Amino acid sequence: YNRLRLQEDVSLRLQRDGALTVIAADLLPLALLNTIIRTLGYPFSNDLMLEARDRIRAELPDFTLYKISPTRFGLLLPRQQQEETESVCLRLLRAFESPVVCRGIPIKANVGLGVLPLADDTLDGDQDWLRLVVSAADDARDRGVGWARYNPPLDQAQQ
Repeated sequence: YNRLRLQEDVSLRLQRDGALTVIAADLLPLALLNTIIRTLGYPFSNDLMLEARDRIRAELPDFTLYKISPTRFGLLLPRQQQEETESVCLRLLRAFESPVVCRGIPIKANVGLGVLPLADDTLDGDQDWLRLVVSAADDARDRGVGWARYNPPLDQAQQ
């Protein structure tokens, strides 16, 4: 499933369940991916992301894995399993502690995890929320934390 499919499925689940959480797993900065492409070739970079995909699929078999960008994957956690958010993040962090090996070369991926709880009450499914979870994934990497939750100010005093 691609980016559009994720947006569509999120819209459908929100209307039906009222809430859900999206997790964005950013394997590496686009710039670093580009360094890999120039240094080892584009085919190598594709194999690397395919290997990353297989590892996530192996760790979370009961989860539908979406492809957001060339370096990002998305997971949709239904309202019923939002209580598993942190556990999923911890499992992904543990899974990527070891280098991803492709074509005999190990590549250490420092996965950035963005966490975005969405609510139907504010029509989140109709909004372009992708940018928010992606920014959160970058924020997790910048802060060096396990995962970063979308946490905007709730009022002017907090803004």
